Amino acid sequence: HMTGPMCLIENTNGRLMANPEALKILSAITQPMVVVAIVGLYRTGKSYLMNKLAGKKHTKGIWMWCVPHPKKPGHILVLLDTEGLGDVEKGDNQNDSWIFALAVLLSSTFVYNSIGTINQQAMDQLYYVTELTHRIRSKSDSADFVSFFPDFVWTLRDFSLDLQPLTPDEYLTYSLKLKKGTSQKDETFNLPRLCIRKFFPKKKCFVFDRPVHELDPEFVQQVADFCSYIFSNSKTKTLSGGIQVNGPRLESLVLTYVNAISSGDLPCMENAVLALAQIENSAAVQKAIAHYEQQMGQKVQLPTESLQELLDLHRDSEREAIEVFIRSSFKDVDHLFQKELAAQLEKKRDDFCKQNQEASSDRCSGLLQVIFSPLEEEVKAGIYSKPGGYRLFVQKLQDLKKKYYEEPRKGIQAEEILQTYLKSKESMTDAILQTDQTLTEKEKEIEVERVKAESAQASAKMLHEMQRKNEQMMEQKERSYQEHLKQLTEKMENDRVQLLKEQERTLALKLQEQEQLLKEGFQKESRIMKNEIQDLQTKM
Repeated sequence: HMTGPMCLIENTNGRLMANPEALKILSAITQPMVVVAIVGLYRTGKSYLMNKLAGKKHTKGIWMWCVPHPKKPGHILVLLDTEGLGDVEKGDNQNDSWIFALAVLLSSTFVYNSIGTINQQAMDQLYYVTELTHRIRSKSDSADFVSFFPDFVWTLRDFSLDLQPLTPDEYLTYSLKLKKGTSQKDETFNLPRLCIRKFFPKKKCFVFDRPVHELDPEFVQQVADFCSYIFSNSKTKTLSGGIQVNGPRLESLVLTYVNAISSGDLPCMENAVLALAQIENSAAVQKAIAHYEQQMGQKVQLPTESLQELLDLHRDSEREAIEVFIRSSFKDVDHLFQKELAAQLEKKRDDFCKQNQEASSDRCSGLLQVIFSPLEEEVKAGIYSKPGGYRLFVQKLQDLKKKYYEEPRKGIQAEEILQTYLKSKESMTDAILQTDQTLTEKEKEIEVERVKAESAQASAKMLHEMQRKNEQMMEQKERSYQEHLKQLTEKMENDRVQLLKEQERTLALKLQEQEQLLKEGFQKESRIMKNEIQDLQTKM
């Protein structure tokens, strides 16, 4: 696997470049990923935390380190590390805010590292958080941030304070309290705190003692308690609709967000999802058609006994093909991909019906030759050109028709093939009749009429069967149309339920924060969040 971290998004002299070698690696990782970003200056020694998380034991931008997840089988742990952030203020530091924002968009958990305590200097260095509303777009809207942002973790290295009397989380909570008053310096003080409190769904704080002065036990145990928390609490990275992010999906997100920035636009979460949808829905149609071809290829043997047998085989294969498509697609705006699939499946049906007709014709035409050729040679030899020859011919003929009808699985063309054959021999048959000197004129007159009636009956049947087939085709067409709608409607219902669950989650989180601000007496901010809550509830 990966021997060590690799640069994923390079940041050099003002341009952001997705490393093709890193993407290639991502494109091959099919398993779902838990993505943890480790952010901060080099001096923070966050590099140690990264090695511990990777289970282990310069070019700027975002480095990645993919390893199997230690506690989640079938999942990959993706560590994202910021290199050079705030470390080149006298050099090429023009992309620092973009790097911070990208770490937020790509992760499940966002670990921010700093040294000492949370003081004025600590907050100023975290100014990037106040630029998120200007560097990230939710809809194709910072109020939606909490619905997709990673959980926030603040690690304090070499914690100098001595804190229950005061736990780390309580320390962080107090550190995030706002200042009353409307002075400029106050708004400056409150901005980053408001951003942290309103943008991230969960917050967690960890403090660490100095490593040395082996390493001091307390430190080793704090790092262990940290890694354990991440291994057990960090969630699989997901996008709207509960889409779980794996390698190809992460690759897509990186390209979309980086291309957006390099194009002078803002990285947009909804756009990233729509881009992924174009790729995966196209693939879903292919997978569905492939499944259809496979099933029909193993279950269909032309000619079929009847048309209904063919239509029923197509009906089952089509139902399964649609299930495959529905399961593998998402955000099929205007249902364009499904409409394409429907068109392709209808063409498949028509082709199979044409082939079925051709196969039946071949089979019957062959049996016709095998069964009736002898009689044809007897007639030519003049075996029936004798007294009473007509009645021996008619009986022989009837016996052969019976044999023909007894042949198995002749297909839908059985009747048409035989009648067309008999029609062509009608003249030859009449000759034998009119030539048989043992029959009275009246008897011949009767025979001619019988054959005439028998023929009209036949044409009658074929006409009916032709109308019947047209009805069966129009029927199956309606069934297919209704089957596509049935499965789509079910999927949309499941999507509706999933979205509601997501919105209820967001609502509960916003209510908790909103009420806190209220109790803390921050009327203005509380009302602002009340407005955010109202917009959400209307949409719900």
